[PDB]
Amino acid sequence: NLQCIDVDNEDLFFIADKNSFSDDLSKNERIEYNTQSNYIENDFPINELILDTDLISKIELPSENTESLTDFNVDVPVYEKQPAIKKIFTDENTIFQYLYSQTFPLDIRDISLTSSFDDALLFSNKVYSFFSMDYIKTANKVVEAGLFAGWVKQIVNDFVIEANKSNTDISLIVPYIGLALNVGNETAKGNFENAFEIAGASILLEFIPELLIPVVGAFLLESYIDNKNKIIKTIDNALTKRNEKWSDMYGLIVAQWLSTVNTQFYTIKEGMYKALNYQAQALEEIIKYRYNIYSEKEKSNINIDFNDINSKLNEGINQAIDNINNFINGCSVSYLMKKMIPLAVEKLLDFDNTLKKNLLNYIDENKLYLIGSAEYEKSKVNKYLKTIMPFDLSIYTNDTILIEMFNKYN
Amino acid sequence: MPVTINNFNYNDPIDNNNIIMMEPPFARGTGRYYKAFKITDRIWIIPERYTFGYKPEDFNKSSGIFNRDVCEYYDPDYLNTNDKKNIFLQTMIKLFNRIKSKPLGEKLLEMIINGIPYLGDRRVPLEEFNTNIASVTVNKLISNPGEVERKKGIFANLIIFGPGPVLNENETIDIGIQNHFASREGFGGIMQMKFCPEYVSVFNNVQGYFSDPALILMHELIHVLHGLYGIKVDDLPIVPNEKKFFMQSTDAIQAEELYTFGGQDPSIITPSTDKSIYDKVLQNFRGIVDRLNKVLVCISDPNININIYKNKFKDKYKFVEDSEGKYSIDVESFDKLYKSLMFGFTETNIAENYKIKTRASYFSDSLPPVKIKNLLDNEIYTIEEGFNISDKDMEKEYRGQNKAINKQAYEEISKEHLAVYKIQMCVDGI
Ligand SMILES: [Zn+2]
Repeated sequence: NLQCIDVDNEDLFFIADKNSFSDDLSKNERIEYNTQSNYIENDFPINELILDTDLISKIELPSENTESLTDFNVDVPVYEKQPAIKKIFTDENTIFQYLYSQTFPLDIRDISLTSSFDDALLFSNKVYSFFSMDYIKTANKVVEAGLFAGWVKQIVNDFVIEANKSNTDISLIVPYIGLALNVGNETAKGNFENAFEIAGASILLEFIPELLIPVVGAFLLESYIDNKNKIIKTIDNALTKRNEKWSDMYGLIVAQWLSTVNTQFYTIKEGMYKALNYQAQALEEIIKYRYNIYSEKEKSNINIDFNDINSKLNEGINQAIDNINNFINGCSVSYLMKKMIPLAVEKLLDFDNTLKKNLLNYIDENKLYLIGSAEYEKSKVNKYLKTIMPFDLSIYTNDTILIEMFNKYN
Repeated sequence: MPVTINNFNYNDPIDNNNIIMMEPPFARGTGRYYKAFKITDRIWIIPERYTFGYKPEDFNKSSGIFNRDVCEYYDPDYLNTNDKKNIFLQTMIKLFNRIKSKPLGEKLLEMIINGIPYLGDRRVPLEEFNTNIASVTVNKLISNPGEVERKKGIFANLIIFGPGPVLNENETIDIGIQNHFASREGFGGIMQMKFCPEYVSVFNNVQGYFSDPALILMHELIHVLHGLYGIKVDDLPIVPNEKKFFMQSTDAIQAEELYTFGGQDPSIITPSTDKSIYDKVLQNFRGIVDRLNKVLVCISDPNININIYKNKFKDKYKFVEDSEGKYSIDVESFDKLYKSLMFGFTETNIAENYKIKTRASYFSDSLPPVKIKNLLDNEIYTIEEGFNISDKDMEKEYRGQNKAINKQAYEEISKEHLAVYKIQMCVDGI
């Protein structure tokens, strides 16, 4: 028999392909005396749009009546269905298999939590839990009718304490995310805090993608015989265009970060949400089973406040999710600032050197028409390319909590 | 002028003015006429199922799906009778009244009404206007039922149909002729929409909630706006990696779809691609401006005044005229217009302005759709406040859209009629 776990396509990782991102930065650029920079801000103030007269219709709409249509030439799209099931084969035990181990069929009544993942996959009456074994055994203990209320109050109280485990080196860390999901590389195996202290956010990623960082193409400056002004302007225009390329490169990294790394961390955040629920669902069915063991006499004696339990469990997860969001967001920005931006800066500094050589050589070829001011422009070029455009994430995301994470970095 | 929404019933007689028998662009002149209702100038409602490109049997829930990204809900008996088609019309009228109830939405509408398609195509000689193409003209029947076929042409901007096989999959389609799209080349063309107001999307901000149908409609109207301006251009798309088992499968995602959503998503489109689109859009407009300076005659219709339409297109694309009559592009006017159309009118910007909660990103997880109990019931949904009605204590923190709080506004949907694309992950052993 086949052992198949079912997962919705939507609950997989979205990772943008390498072919999604333009290579245009690699193209050459002509630099002329009247060349100017092009920035397209992906933003427009909504308050101006309402008041802007240049967008109100100033000519009356013509009558709709016209001659009949006789040329019915048109392309009509054809829609056919494709199967809603796709079969795949893997020996891996990633998020999906680790989340499935936290579920149970409807038929099963008597279930017990376990720390062994393999035993949770095999037996349909064992459910995997990622909290401390101290919690797990307390959730498996049968008590007396009078001691039952002392058990429920405590076990739901224990659920809250287990979910808010956070120690430690920047920001806060949740040590049970690895056990909960086994995402990326052998995350459940070994210590999580140790493995993180070595590699950081990289080990949580299911797929490390190859970054597209094009070599910025050469600038081709045009010469102007005996025109000092046009020569100086061209050098200026080349220097301002240099800033355009830095900005463009930064955009390219961000676009790859959001559609490639930040999406993975979104899934991991959603993965943890499901895990925490499955744990509360497993605890609920356990209490249900123990309750039914009793007789009508024993049950009537002790009135359990179920209204408080659902309130405690929902809040318990809510506190935990806030801690998990905090940690995962910090991870997503960590990977941007440490594993992505510095690699682009490196290539942009290479672009600077290639441009410096270009410009000085250009000044060299025009030293005659520049009279005795060639050394003056030399140091101007030298001074200017010493200052770089710093990266600012606020250009790419408005009114966000991710900017707070970014402003923490040096 | 001030936008006027019309009132009418489905039962109302055909007057060949606001209520007509229309032969839609995809009917191909095969004599399939539909009862059409003019909601505003240049915008028409056909309260019938969108059957173009679908098979009669495709309207039933099958072991397959159309698109792998949607929880697909099927219901063949939606809009099957006159009473039901009428509910559709009044709901559409109510949603349109919600849209024009704020200045931003009113501008969106008047942009759409006045953004008439160019009277031509890429195949039309520059010196000419031509109305006799499916992206410009649509036929109405003026004959009494069962008589010698007599037809008349009308100009239209948007034609709204009811949904196709999948109710919760609202799409805005443009018209292609010989593998070329006027609404992608600066010309613009008649736009069509398959829309459903009852069955809305659901989301949940991790850092759930049901969607306001007026926003869903405005989202689609932005696509319409781009199409009518001929700026829904194709450029390098975001394509998902599919080489590994844990990777989500989806169709190519165009920048235009990410601009339309707005917010943080335009950042997934690189400045390089941003500039490529901008340049293409400008290069299309340069073609249009050249056409207007050269257009002399209209062959298909002798009653078309050339000067009237030259002035109207000038006002559409915001061209500048000198003292001699020559048109040109003022770079600043174009830049302001481009950015307004691409980055001004966005689902995110609109949601902020309309106090409606929406999903955080385009790549957010989608959940099973919900049926809205009654949109015509002003205790549930209003023109001024949507679901978040303050006199029901639903305005604060989007309470009116919250599934936990406003349980009476929505009904959950049966799993039997939902088609979700699933991945079967097998161990590879035994
Ligand atoms: Zn869309």
